[PDB]
Amino acid sequence: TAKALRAIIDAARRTFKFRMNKIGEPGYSALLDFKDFYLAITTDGVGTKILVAEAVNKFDTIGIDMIAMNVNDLICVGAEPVALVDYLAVKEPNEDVFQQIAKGLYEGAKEAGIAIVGGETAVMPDLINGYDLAGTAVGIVEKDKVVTGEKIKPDDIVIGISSSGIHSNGLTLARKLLIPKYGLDYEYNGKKLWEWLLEPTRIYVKPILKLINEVEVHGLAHITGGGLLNLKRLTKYGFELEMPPIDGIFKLIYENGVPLEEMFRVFNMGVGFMVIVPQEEKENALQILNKYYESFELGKVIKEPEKIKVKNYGITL
Amino acid sequence: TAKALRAIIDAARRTFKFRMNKIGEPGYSALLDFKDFYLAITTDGVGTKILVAEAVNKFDTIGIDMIAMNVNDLICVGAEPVALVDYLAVKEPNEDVFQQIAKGLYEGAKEAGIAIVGGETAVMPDLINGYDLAGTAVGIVEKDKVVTGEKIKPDDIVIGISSSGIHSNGLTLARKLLIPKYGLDYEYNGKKLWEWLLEPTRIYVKPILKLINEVEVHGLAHITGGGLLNLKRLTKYGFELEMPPIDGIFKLIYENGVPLEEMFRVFNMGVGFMVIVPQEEKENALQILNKYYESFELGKVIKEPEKIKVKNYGITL
Ligand SMILES: Nc1ncnc2c1ncn2[C@@H]1O[C@H](COP(=O)(O)O)[C@@H](O)[C@H]1O
Ligand SMILES: Nc1ncnc2c1ncn2[C@@H]1O[C@H](COP(=O)(O)O)[C@@H](O)[C@H]1O
Ligand SMILES: [Cl-]
Ligand SMILES: [Cl-]
Ligand SMILES: [Cl-]
Ligand SMILES: [Cl-]
Ligand SMILES: [Zn+2]
Ligand SMILES: [Zn+2]
Ligand SMILES: [Zn+2]
Ligand SMILES: [Zn+2]
Ligand SMILES: [Zn+2]
Ligand SMILES: [Zn+2]
Ligand SMILES: [Zn+2]
Ligand SMILES: [Zn+2]
Ligand SMILES: [Zn+2]
Ligand SMILES: [Zn+2]
Ligand SMILES: [Zn+2]
Ligand SMILES: [Zn+2]
Ligand SMILES: [Zn+2]
Ligand SMILES: [Zn+2]
Ligand SMILES: [Zn+2]
Ligand SMILES: [Zn+2]
Ligand SMILES: [Zn+2]
Ligand SMILES: [Zn+2]
Ligand SMILES: [Zn+2]
Ligand SMILES: [Zn+2]
Repeated sequence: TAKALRAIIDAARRTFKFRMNKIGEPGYSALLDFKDFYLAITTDGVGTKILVAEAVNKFDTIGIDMIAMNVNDLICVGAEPVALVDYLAVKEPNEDVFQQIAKGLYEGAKEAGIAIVGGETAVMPDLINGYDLAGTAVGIVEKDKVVTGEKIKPDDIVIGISSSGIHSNGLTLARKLLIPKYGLDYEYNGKKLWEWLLEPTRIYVKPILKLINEVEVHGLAHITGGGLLNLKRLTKYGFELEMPPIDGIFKLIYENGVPLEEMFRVFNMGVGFMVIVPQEEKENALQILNKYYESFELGKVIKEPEKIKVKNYGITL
Repeated sequence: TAKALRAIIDAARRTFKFRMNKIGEPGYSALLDFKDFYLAITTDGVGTKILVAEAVNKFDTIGIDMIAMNVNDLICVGAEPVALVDYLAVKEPNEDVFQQIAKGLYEGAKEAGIAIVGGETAVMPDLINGYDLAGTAVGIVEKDKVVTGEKIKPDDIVIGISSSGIHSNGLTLARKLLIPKYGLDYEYNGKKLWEWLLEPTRIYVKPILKLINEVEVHGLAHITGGGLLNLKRLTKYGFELEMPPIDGIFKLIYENGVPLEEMFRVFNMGVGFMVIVPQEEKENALQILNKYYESFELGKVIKEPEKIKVKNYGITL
């Protein structure tokens, strides 16, 4: 997958010269230079989570997943999400399924504060054997307000916001590991396996925008595919983290042979979003974020570069 | 398909209020209000043309189709295309196929003058049984420079630019009509059937941008899905057209039972793009456009509203 994909990436980077000294030149998401502001643009699909949706005929939350994966990446550079367009490829245009998908699309756009301004629907029964949903979102951020990670310095404090559902990359691993052994109808800690796998991810637009406007913010990380590795990419300095105790479906996955080291490189492990603020702003940040979702101190940026030290687990990434 | 799709469209329009009195409010493509300019955004996929690409193992032009369908819609409102992101869903990550797709993506971005700034690739063999390519493009247009069609008035002259390949909607009809009877290897007028069906559509960015900057332009129509109906949507006035003679694969399709009336509602019939200019600017416009592709006078806007009169065919749409 990686070898083949690099042909697309390498061709794309060669097109950057076509906007050199032109409006919208490119500089989580791509930033386009519109002189008065950066336009941030990102693309993402739900992945194989729509397979579980199809098995239980529940599509009213998969649109939240698609919007969340897009808008949570936009806000990482400090951009305010503005609009989204979706790509829906289907085997057959089922009226009830489309009505279900539309419900989650509306609810997701509401929480993200965005308009769904267009898209395309492709009925291709010889090309699609089920349902495929993806989307592109655009946001705006002032030039002197981009959150890059350069301001991150040792002694900065890392704050985590609790997560909801599972992302597509980790969901692929959970499906092969848990479904053949337990079945979708297996009840684990009050929730059936398909409910654990179908549960929509969380939209963090509203608390993060309020945080940026009220608190000095140095770093913003969407804990999606890659787990804690999304935190390494922000800064060259290292981290000293005390992750929350393993719980929920992550506990069942860990009990089924996935090592802790790989748990934190694939799953969110209870933290869907991370923010980095100066030491003094801890109480200010925690008070704001907790008005929306449960937020807690995770650790700090340390001088020892690169490595993340998960203290209560003894893990180094 | 239409009944189910309206659930998505109706939900999307209900999200417009989420940007009311906010930056990027929405107002061929959607126009977002960024106060200093409109951001135009559009989405489109190649459709079933990638099925022919898979049959002959030729993918080095399908990326041109995807870019063309996006950027040709952007320029219809007068927007300069700026960037594109693509969505690639595949059964298997074939290294040679990805390298082929990348070649057409580069060439298409070059002709369109855009950067490919991102995207997502989804290897989902249980969801995709082949290859699926789509994309979203963004452009910029000043507020007082949008080409809406309101300036179109009777006696304005319609100019056509010659087309290249077939669009996805008409390609679906051609596939079922011609492949079982003739086979992909059937040679028709110097080109095999798969070559007629796989031939990439034309990118019109460069001539249309030059036209807008040098000539007074009242209307711009991308002749895609819908044929001449894309011209009706520009203005309430009617048209008096002399379309070019039927030729190429369109002639073979017409010989196989599709009536002329439906030919002009589905296929481009030799004109991929149309422009509407004041009567006086005919020679000015034709001289500019012909530096790029073959361009010719088609007719004029008339007082008798709505109806298009194809004079050399006796067709009314
Ligand atoms: N899946 C979708 N979500 C939102 N809008 C759509 C979708 N598919 C089509 N549209 C809109 O439908 C209109 C024309 O549909 P079509 O040209 O058939 O794709 C345009 O305004 C599109 O943006
Ligand atoms: N099909 C694609 N075309 C262009 N860029 C892509 C594509 N897929 C992934 N990328 C880029 O690859 C980087 C990360 O890949 P991933 O997070 O695995 O999607 C981002 O810069 C994406 O924009
Ligand atoms: Cl997400
Ligand atoms: Cl996850
Ligand atoms: Cl096109
Ligand atoms: Cl066509
Ligand atoms: Zn530059
Ligand atoms: Zn993804
Ligand atoms: Zn993402
Ligand atoms: Zn019905
Ligand atoms: Zn400022
Ligand atoms: Zn600071
Ligand atoms: Zn997430
Ligand atoms: Zn102080
Ligand atoms: Zn303070
Ligand atoms: Zn206090
Ligand atoms: Zn308004
Ligand atoms: Zn289409
Ligand atoms: Zn189009
Ligand atoms: Zn190889
Ligand atoms: Zn002006
Ligand atoms: Zn004028
Ligand atoms: Zn076209
Ligand atoms: Zn004059
Ligand atoms: Zn003149
Ligand atoms: Zn002359």
